[PDB]
Amino acid sequence: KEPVRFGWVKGVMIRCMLNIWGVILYLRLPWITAQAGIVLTWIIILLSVTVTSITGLSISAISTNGKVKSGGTYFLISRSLGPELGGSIGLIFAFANAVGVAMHTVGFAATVRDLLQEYGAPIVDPINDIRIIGVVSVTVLLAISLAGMEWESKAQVLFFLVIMVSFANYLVGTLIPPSEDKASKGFFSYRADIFVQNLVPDWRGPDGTFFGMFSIFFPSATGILAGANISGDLKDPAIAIPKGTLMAIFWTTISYLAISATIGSCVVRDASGVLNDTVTPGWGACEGLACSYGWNFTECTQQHSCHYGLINYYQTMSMVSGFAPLITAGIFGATLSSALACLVSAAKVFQCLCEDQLYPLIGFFGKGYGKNKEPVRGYLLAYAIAVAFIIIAELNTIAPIISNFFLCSYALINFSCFHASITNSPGWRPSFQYYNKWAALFGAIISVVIMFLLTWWAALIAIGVVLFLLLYVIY
Amino acid sequence: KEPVRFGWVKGVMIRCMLNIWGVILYLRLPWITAQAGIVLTWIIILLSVTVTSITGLSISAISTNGKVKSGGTYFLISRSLGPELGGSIGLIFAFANAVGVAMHTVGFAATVRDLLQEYGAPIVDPINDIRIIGVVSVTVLLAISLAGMEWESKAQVLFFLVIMVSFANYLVGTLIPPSEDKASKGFFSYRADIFVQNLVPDWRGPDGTFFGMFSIFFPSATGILAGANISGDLKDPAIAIPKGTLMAIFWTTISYLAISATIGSCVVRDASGVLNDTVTPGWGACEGLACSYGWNFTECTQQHSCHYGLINYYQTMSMVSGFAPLITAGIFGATLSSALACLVSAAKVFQCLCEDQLYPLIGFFGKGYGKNKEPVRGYLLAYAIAVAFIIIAELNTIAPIISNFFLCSYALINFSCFHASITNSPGWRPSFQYYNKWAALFGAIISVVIMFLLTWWAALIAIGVVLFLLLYVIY
Ligand SMILES: CN1[C@@H](CSCC(F)(F)F)Nc2cc(Cl)c(S(N)(=O)=O)cc2S1(=O)=O
Ligand SMILES: CN1[C@@H](CSCC(F)(F)F)Nc2cc(Cl)c(S(N)(=O)=O)cc2S1(=O)=O
Ligand code: NA
Ligand code: NA
Repeated sequence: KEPVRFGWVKGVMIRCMLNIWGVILYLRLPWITAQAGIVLTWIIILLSVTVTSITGLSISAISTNGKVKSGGTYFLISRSLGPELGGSIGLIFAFANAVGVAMHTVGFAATVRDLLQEYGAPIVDPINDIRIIGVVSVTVLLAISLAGMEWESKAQVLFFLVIMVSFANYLVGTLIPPSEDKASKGFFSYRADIFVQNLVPDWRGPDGTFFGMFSIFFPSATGILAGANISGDLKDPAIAIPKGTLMAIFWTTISYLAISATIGSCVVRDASGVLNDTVTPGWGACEGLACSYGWNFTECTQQHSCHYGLINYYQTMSMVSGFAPLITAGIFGATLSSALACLVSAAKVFQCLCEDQLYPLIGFFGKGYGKNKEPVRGYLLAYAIAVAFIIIAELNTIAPIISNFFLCSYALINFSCFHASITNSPGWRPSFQYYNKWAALFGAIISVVIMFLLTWWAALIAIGVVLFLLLYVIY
Repeated sequence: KEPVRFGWVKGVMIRCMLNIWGVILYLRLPWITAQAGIVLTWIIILLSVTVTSITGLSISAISTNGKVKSGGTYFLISRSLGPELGGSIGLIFAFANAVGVAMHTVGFAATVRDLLQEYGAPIVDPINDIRIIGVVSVTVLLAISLAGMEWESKAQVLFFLVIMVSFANYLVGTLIPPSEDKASKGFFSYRADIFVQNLVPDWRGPDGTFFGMFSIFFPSATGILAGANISGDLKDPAIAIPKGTLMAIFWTTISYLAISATIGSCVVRDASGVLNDTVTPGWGACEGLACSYGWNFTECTQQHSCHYGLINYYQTMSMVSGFAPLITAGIFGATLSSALACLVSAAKVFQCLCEDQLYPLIGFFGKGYGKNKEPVRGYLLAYAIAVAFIIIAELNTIAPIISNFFLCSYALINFSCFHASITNSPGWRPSFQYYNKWAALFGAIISVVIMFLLTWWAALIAIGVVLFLLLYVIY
C-alpha cells in the first residue's frame, strides 16, 4: 500500500493560494482602497509582495538542495546556525501555526454568529456562540484531517471552487446597471469620473495613515510556506515547490490588484442609504460628485454622519454582488481553508520535532504508536493549543506577538541561506537558477526592520521567547 | 626608572567619584526635587544606584580573578563569549568614551560662553564661541594628560578640592537668614512648613513625569569603570578596585540624597523676583504658603507666569549659596574632571586594542613608537574623535545612541560573569566575597530592559552597530 503523492497544481499551488487569501480580501481591501486611493494601495500591495517574493526565492532554493521530510523547514536553520536555533525556531513556527488555527476558526465562528443573530433566535449568550461554534468547527476539521490526506485535498479543492464562484458573482454583479437600492447606497457602474476622483488619498479617522494601512494589510499577504511544509508528500518537490509557490504569489497579487482597481471605479466614498435623496428639480444647488447621475448626498458630507459608501460601509463588496449569499459562502471558504492549512502545517512540524534526535526537548510526547503513516501524535498537540486559544476567544491582543513569531522565521530562514552561501558551507549547493546571497541578506534585514516597526514591544517579546528557549536548552 | 603606581584613595576612589559627579548635581537635581517631591526623588536615586551597584559587584569580582592590563575590561567578554564580542564591545566602549569627552567639553564651553556674554564683549559668533573654547580646552587636557600620569593625578585632586569647596559654600549659605534679594526669589531658611508641602509630587510641563525624570537622571549615575580602566597603574588592584569603586558609589549617593532633602526644605516652588511683593496690611486675602513669612506670590500661581522659585529657575543652587562664583568654580571642576577621566579611559582601551593579537581589526595604526610607557598611539585616536564631535557642537541628538553604547557594555559584562560562572569555565575563580551569579543575571537583564525602555530606536541602532562589527569580522 503505497502512500499518496500529489502533483504541483493540487499539492502546492492550491494550498499556498488558499492560505494567502483570507477575509481581508472581502472585508477590508475595499476600505483600504478608499482611505489611500488606488495608486497608494497598489504601492502597499507591491511592497508587501516583495518581502514574500524574496522569502519565496529562498524557500525555492532550499527545496532544490535535496530531499527533506514533511516539516523539515527549519533543518537549514539547524545545520547552518547550530541545532539550538533549529529546534527553537521550529517550535516557535509550529506553535504559531496552531495558534493561527484558532485565530481563523474564531473569525469563521463570528460570521456564523452574525448570520444566526438575524435569521433566528440565538442561544442565550452573545460570546458563547463563538466558543461553541469554534470548538465544533475545529473538531470537524480535525476529524477530516485525521481521516487521511486525500480527503483534506478534496476539501481544499472544494473551498477553491467556492472562492472562484464568489469572484465570478462579484465580477458579474459590477456590470449590472444600478438599481435604486444599489444606487442609493453609492454603487454606479464603471464610470470615468469616479475613477479619477478616487486615485488620490483621503485619510479619515484615527487609523487612516499609510503605515496604519500597511500594518493592516501586510500580515495577510504571508502564508507562502504551506506547500513546503508537506514537501515529503509530493511526487518531486524540486520542481513542484518553486513553480507552485511562485505561481501562487503571482496570481494572488493579480487578484489583489484587480479587486481594488475595479471597486475603486464603481462606488463613491459617501452615500446616504435612503431613497428620498433623488434630485428635486430646483433644489438650489448640490455639492458633490453624484448629482450628475441623480443623487444628492450633501447632508453626509456636511455632517459626516452616514454609514454607507466605500469608506464607511465595510461590506460594500457584498452589496455590489449579483447574489449576496455567495459572498458569505466565499468568506466561509476563505476562512476554513486557512484554518485547515494551518492545522496540517502545525501537525507535520510537531511530528518532525518529536522525532528529531538532535533536539530532545519534547521527544517525550510518545505514548501511542498511531502508525498509520499519519502524525497522530502531532495532531493532538496542535488540537489542544487550538482549543485552548479558542476558549479564550479574545485574540486581538495576541495577534501582534504571533505575527512576529512568524517573522522571526522569515528572518532566520533568509539569514541561514545567506550565511550558508557566503561561508561556502560543506553541502549547500542549491541549483535553483534565480537565487542570490544579497537578495537573501536584504530579506533577512527587512524582516527584522518591519518586525520592530509594526509594534516594538511585541517584537521584544518574540525575541525574548526564542532567546529563553535557546538559553534553557544550552544549560 | 620604575613606573608610578597609585594607592586606592587617589587612583580609584577619587577618579570614580569625579566621573560620577557632573552638572546634573548643579543644574537639574534641584529641579527634579521639585517636579517629583522628595520621596520619589529618593526612589529615583535608589533605583538608579541599584543597576550600578550590581555592575560594581561584577567588576569587583572580575578584578579579583588575576592581573589584567590597563584597559582590559573586555577580556572577560572575549574569553567567555569568543574573541569577536571581545573586540567589538571594546571598540564600542572606547569610541563612546572619546565621544563623551566631547559631550563634556561642550558643556564646559557653554558655561565659559555664558560668563563671557555678560562680563564683556564676545567674539562675533554665538556658536563659534563653543567651538573655539572646546577645541582649546581639549588641547590643554590632551597636553597635561600626555605629559605623564602624576600630573593627571594632581589635576584630579585639584578638581576634587574645588568641588568640596563649592559644597561647603552651599551648605553654609543655606544656614544664613534670608536677605530681601534671596527671600523675594523664594529662599527661606530651614522651615518645617516647606518640608511637608514638598514631600509630594507636582508634575508640571511636557516633560514632568516619573519616567521623564528617571530618563534625565539615570545616565548621570553611571561612570563607575573609571578606576578599573587603569587597573594596571595601581599598587594592588585586587584590594583597591572593589573598595574604591564601592566607596565612590556610596558617598556619591549620600551627596545626591542630602542635596535634594536640604534644597527641598528651603525654597518654595513659586516666587516673583520683585521686592514690591511684601505683605500690605489689609490686602484682603492672599493664597499661598509664603504669606505667613511675609511675601505675596499670588499673581504667579494665578497666571503661571513667573521665572523664579525651585521649579522654574534652574540655577537656584547658585543663589542659595553664600558666594555665587564658587558654584561656577564647582561646575568647571565637575565638567573638566569628567572630560579628563573619559580621555584617559578611551586612550588605554585603544592602546589595548592596538596590541591585541586576537582582534587584528585596527592593529595597523602603528607608525611611531612613542615608547614612554604612555599610550601616545591611543591618545591621538581619541583626540581626533573628540575634536570631530566638538566641531559639530550639536550633540543633544547623539546622546541617546552613546548612552546605549554604554549599556551594551553593562549588559555584556554582567552576562559574561554569569555565563562563566554557570558553565564552570576553566579559569574563572573569583575570590570576591560578595558575588552571586543570579545578581549578575538580573543586572544583565535590567540593563537591556532599561536600554530599550529609554528610547527604542537608539537601542536598535546601538545593537545594529555591534552586530555589523561582529559579522564583518567573522567574514
Ligand atoms: C495569515 N497568516 C499569517 C499570520 S498574520 C495573522 C496573525 F496570525 F498574525 F494573526 N502568517 C502565516 C505564515 C505561514 Cl508560513 C503560515 S503556514 N500555514 O504556511 O505555515 C501561516 C500563516 S497565517 O495563516 O498564520
Ligand atoms: C556621564 N557618562 C555616562 C554616559 S551618560 C551621558 C552620555 F554620554 F550618555 F551622553 N556613562 C559613562 C560610563 C563609563 Cl564606564 C565611563 S568611563 N570613563 O568609566 O569609561 C564614562 C561614562 S560618561 O562619562 O560618558
Ligand atoms: Na484561506
Ligand atoms: Na566630573
